[PDB]
Amino acid sequence: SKISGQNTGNYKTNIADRIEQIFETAPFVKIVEHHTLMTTHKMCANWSTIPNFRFLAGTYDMFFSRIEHLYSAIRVGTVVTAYEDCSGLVSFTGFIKQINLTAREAILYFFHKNFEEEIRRMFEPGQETAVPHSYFIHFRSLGLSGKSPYSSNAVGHVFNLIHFVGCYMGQVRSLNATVIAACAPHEMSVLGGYLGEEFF
RNA sequence: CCACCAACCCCACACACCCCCCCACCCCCACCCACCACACAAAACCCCCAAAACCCCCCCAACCCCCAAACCCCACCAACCCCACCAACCCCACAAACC
Repeated sequence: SKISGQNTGNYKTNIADRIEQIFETAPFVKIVEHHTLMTTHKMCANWSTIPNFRFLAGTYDMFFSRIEHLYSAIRVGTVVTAYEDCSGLVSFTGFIKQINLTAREAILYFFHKNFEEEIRRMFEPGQETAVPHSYFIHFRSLGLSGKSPYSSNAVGHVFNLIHFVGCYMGQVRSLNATVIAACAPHEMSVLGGYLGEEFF
């Protein structure tokens, strides 16, 4: 339900067939034959909106991350809950690692007024970003979340700069990320051009 | 592959004349959350038992050379334009003609 969107399809069926293979092979037993998962998804396409269902996937995902189990492969369904709605923050950490700079050093290269509100929003203290296993990685799936201040849209200026730099460096992930249109993409693309020129 | 007289735009009722228009309108934009057609982990050469590695090898050998006599896919003779009936020739001509 989460991966529902335009032009997917063959990708969604491939994920479904892979999911069926995991669960029809040991330690799992074949109970649904083939293509049943796709037909139930067609009737359960928006089931991701339902809060308790999302809450339960987040719960299972947290347990399987810390504790190895025989049926830990159930996590294939729940992997998406991890760091949900925090693409802005995750994009920032990867940008740091790809560029080979420290978080601080990178923000020095962010030469624009718009970034300030966003940098303050995403680095707000009190959130266990550094802790390896914490409620933070699944906070969006579980309660106490609201709208995530780490979503690509909330940190749009920074997100666009990161990925314009990535496109300059040819990273396929950035080429396929969806640009935040509201957050001044043209100016960001220019700054991204200079930064990418420096780092490529 | 000119020609019926005559007329000689495959012009022309009037009104007309964007294959414009009801209004509000006017991204084939927009629920939210989102936003790599990323992702279980472990891990990632569609690498790997060893012993090995010319899709090399019995030997004799090694022109898909050889009976011999031979060797133009030459030769009876007469010949030798895939010339020739003569009359002779524009696949010219009744006359009147000849977009």
